[PDB]
Amino acid sequence: APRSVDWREKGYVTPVKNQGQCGSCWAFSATGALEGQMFRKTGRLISLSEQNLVDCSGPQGNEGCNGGLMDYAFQYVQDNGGLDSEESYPYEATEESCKYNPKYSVANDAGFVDIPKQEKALMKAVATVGPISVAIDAGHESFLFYKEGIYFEPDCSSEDMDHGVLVVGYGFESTESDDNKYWLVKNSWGEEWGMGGYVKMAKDRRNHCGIASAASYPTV
Amino acid sequence: MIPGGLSEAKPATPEIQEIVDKVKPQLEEKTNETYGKLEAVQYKTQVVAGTNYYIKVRAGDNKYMHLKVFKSLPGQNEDLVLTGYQVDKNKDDELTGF
Repeated sequence: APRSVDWREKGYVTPVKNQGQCGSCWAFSATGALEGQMFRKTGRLISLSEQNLVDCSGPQGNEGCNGGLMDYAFQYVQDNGGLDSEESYPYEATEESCKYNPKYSVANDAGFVDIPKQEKALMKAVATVGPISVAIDAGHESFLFYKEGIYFEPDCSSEDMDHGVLVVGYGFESTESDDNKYWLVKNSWGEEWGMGGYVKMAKDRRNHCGIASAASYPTV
Repeated sequence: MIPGGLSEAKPATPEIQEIVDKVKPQLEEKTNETYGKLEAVQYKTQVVAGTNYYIKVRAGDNKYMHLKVFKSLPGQNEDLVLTGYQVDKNKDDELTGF
């Protein structure tokens, strides 16, 4: 595959979405990973329901608009036996009652795989599996203002992550400082933020922002 | 900390008090009451598509409230919006998301 990977080119990724004011990044990261795994297994791209996750995955440990984990969402899809499409279960940006309807389930999983905490293992998973769910430290002012180039925040934490996003690929670009490698990351803050809603995060700089600390993907 | 979770509580800083002062006009409009000085005491933050601040404030007659304040992304000029609040809180009540 190397030296660059961008799953968007092969049709594995839906357009950028927007979580709004709800702490539901975890649900967007999970549907992003499921969308890519379902594409791999069916050849069809269908946008999945974050709201279904926000409303129904509390039993698995998620906290609606107050946070959650992508693994818990994968556990929910396994336990529930399905997840509704985005069209059938739209996003409201607030936690509501569970209204899952099996008639509109368009995806499913059997569980999930946690990637070892190494950027090398993460690279192998992105190249060989597809888009991967990851948690990152996005709590700095530099991240709010990100617009171009490779993001690097010296104060980034490798262990305390507060946001869930989706790695769709990786690559390189010549740079003034020779820190040239990045992870291609799909965010859920709308298309206007960042580079069309994406951020190139520093790659191979000691697990910058913890990108490799809590990476996983659903088993379909 | 989980993705989208609230941070741990920290004492209010002058920057948090400034955010409270800036949104007071919105609070008075929604509650239809005036508050005089709302003093920020403690706060949590939460990353969303932007940032939410959960701020415990002390009001008159020693009443407390928890304010939720959304700081918009740069594309929306970082506009501060009071998106929710909880009234009749106690001094020691935990700041929890809502």
